[PDB]
Amino acid sequence: MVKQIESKTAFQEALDAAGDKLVVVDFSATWCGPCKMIKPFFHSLSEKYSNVIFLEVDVDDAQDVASEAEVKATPTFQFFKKGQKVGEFSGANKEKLEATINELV
Repeated sequence: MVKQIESKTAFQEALDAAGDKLVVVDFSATWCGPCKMIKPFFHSLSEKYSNVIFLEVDVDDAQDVASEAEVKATPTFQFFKKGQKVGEFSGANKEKLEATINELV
């Protein structure tokens, strides 16, 4: 499924609510163009892998999560689990999402 994080509040509750399932967060500028251009891939796995939780954080609406996350290079994909960052990588490599997702799958 998917969950829009509007504030750090939903961020914490989203990780604890995820349970022990994989949790990949995507930090991109929804207002940007070439950045949101990689949404038919990451946000698209929602239909291919229904057993994966994808979080969509807007570095413009939730600047609180972007600041605490120290994300100064978008797009960025972080891998959280049980509420612990266990993997991360920045770059427009949508193909990498598969190799990485199959890592903690």
